[PDB]
This record gives sequence, C-alpha cells and structure tokens, in this order.
Amino acid sequence: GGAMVQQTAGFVLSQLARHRSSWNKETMCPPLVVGVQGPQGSHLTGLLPDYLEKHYGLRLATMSLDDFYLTHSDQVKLSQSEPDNPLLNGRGPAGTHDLPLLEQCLAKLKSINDRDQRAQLPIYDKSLFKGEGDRSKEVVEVQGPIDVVIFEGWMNGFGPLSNDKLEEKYAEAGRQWVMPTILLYSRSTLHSINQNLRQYEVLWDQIDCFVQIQPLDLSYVWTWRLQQEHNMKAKNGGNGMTDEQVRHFINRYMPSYELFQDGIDKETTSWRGKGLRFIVNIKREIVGTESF
Repeated sequence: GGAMVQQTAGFVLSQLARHRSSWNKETMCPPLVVGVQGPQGSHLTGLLPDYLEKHYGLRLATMSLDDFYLTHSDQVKLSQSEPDNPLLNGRGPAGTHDLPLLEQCLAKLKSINDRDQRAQLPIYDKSLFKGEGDRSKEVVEVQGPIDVVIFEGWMNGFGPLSNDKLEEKYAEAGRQWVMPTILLYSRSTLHSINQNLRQYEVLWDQIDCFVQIQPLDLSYVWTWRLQQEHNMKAKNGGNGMTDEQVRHFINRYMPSYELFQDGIDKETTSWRGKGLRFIVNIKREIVGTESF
C-alpha cells in the first residue's frame, strides 16, 4: 500500500491501457506481461497483485523465476555434467531453470484470453532434499481471462555478453583490485553462465514492460540478505543459514549482478522505452525514479 506499490500500480495501469490501445489483431488482447527484477532482500510483488485486483478490478497471474528451477533430478544431471563449475553445483544462476517449462507457461498465460482459458503453474519447494530443493507436486491454478502477468525474478531480463565483453569486465576487475566477486571464479566458469544466459532471450522477449528495483549500491544485497535470514530465524525458532553461509550464498549470485544486470537497460529489449526503475537506499526507501 506504500509509495512503491502505488507508483507501480499507476505504471501497470498506464502500460495496460497502451497495450489495449495498441493491440491490432482479431484475437482477444493478451495479458500485459510485466517483467520485474530486484535484488535479494512484505515486498512489491507480494502486495501488488492484491492491490490491483482489489482497487482496480484487474485479474492477475504471477510467475516467479524460482518456481521454475530444474527438478532435483535434472539439477543433479547438470551438476554432474559440469563438475568444475561451482556456480552450477546447485540451483541459482543461469542454467539452473527449466526453460521449456518457463516458455510453455508464459505462452499458456499469453493465450489465456483467447476465445479452455486455464493454466497450471509450478511450485518449487526449497526445503526438499535437505534444502537442495525440488519441484513440488502442488501447482497454482490460473483461471482466465487475465489482465496482467507479473513475471519476476532476481535475474529477470539479465543480458548475456559477447565473449570479448565478458573478458573486458574480468580483466578490468583484476586491474582495479569490496573485491568484485567475479574474481572468485575462473573465466571458464563465468563463460558457462554467460552461455547459459543466452538461452533465456526467447523468454525475455515475451515481456512487454518492466519494473526494476535498483539499490544505490550493490553492497546492499549482502546486508539485506543477512537481515532477511535474521528476520526469518527470529520467527521460525532459529533455523537458517549462519552469517558466513549467507555470505557464501550471495557470492554465488553477485557475479551475475556484476556481469549481466546492465542487459535490462539496452536498445534491443522488448521493453525498451517501457521500463520503470526505482532507485532505493539501504532502508529500501525510494530515493529516485527513472524511466527506461
């Protein structure tokens, strides 16, 4: 109900109206697909659906990237095929998501207004296999018609690099050295994640407009994720990662922020000119907004 939710609602409503005006086909207008990206550390995508449904009469469906991780069996196969890549030894980065399922579900949602109008979305249970995670048997039932699809994720919209450009960033980091986390990894490990990320471009191209939460400084992500783990531990009897384990956890994600986050803001994206960025301080207060 706060400023970010209200401002994001205004943007969704305006983008929906443009989408509906622009639709130049004989079939029904598809849902507006809103991509959402923001760092580790309720929150926007937890509050925004009920706000739009209650106050603006919209029907929403939400896709969260983490619910589309590979099944545990498939992730084990991935780890075994890339034993020297620490980033692929468990869920998280590019390559650890089920891209056929993501594409199938987004295409299903995008045809859900056609005139039968139903979709099923996966749920991922991070506690299974002693915390390694697996797809749940439970699903989310979606009943059309749908005005808006929120498709959110810590790396949604992240763009791959040319080989030369990845090398450029890796070499630059080495000449400068808050150590850049890409220096924790081999060049071949980083190239693999980059190549994995190229497979997401068909998925990104299904997004119509975009909302991004950008910290003033990438260092906030560590601080926020520590707060989150302490908050969760304080409410669930004290079960969670240690501070050191949170650090190692976030060090697996930070190279992706360092290398690929700028791909959200570039001339070739499907949401170019239809993006809203919130710039936030460490207290998560909006300190600026930008369009992209």
